[PDB]
Amino acid sequence: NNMNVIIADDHPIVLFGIRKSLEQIEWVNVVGEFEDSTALINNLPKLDAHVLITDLSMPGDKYGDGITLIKYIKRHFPSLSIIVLTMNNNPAILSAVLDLDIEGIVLKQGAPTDLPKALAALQKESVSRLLEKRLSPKESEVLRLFAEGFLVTEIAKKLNRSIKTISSQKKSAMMKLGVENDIALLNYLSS
Amino acid sequence: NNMNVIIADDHPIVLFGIRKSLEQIEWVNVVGEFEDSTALINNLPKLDAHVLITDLSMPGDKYGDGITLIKYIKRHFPSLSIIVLTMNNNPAILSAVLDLDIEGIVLKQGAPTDLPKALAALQKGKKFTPESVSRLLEKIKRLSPKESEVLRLFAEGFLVTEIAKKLNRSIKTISSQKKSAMMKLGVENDIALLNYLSSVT
DNA sequence: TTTAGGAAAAATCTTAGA
DNA sequence: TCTAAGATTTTTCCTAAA
Repeated sequence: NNMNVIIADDHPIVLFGIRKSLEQIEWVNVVGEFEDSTALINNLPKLDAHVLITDLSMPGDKYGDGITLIKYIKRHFPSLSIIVLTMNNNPAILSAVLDLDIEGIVLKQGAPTDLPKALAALQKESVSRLLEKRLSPKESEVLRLFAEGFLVTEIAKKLNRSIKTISSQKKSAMMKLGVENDIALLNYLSS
Repeated sequence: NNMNVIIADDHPIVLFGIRKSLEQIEWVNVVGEFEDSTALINNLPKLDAHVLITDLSMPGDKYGDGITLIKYIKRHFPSLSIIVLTMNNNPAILSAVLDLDIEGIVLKQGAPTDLPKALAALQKGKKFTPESVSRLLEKIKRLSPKESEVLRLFAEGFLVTEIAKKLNRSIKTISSQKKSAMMKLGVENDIALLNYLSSVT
């Protein structure tokens, strides 16, 4: 009858806000908060949970974060619903996230009531749907890691991939966003 | 004995978390939440308040955000304490914030009890910068004229080689003068550098 | 403090197979 | 679209003069 949820974000203030937002609902059961992927994966089999609420930017090294994490959780925990909630407002990155066949996407902006609305929709969003009506997944991941401060070689090391590949993906992404240098790049990703 | 606070953050979920975290304290009175600076300044004189808990990034075009906002609030409302809670861990940005005389700074990470500690520190008329802030400021100081010129041209959008040709010195000289400046500002790579210089224009 | 030189690294520019 | 191995450009690293 009940439903168990797991929240995952590196901001403990966000964890507290989400947990207090879910205590408004009595059929929701918070079975654990997590701040990194390494502990999350190690505690997933121990908790028979139903829904996972997570962010893309997460400090992990063994299982990573972002798309690479989702593809993992979709492959090793198929009986798990995933609702990602993100803080950034990049239409390309967001798009690449929506194209992962997940059970909901929640922006942090304009979402005081629609997160319980999506949670109740899993029993069967609004602002993100209104904004719903372009970069590839790999380009979006490279730009997300680059925005957080990771260098090209650092991103290549974090993904077990070649530096030349990450350089080509980033540079092509800049050519597709009409951006000529790194300053305007971070200026765009921040906007 | 009481104390009025105003919360300002563009994340409504973070706003909700801060509101519920301040509900834990009964001598704190949340007199208003705001998600942009334009609505914050227009309602600042209407509410007599004591403390303003704010973030750096704010979607306000008329009054700005970050440093530009603080400089305004310190100049127009001097009888107001400012607690800046932020998400980023840039030592140079945080340092530039502390050099504006704020009543406390709190990282959003690892502060479930730190913000009430700072609020209680404002009772004795003291500031409170927790251990995380001190560790962030440990990596940081006066800058030289050459370093300021190189950081200028690199700030506009000039490459290292471009600056080397404009100043008619070598590439390695400009590289050294830039990397030393980043070593003195506590910045570790180029992304945090451009974040800093974009925050302090 | 400012200025570089050789060595090394980091990042890009081609060109190209899946 | 994703991936990457050359040549090539760009930047840094150690080191060291004044």
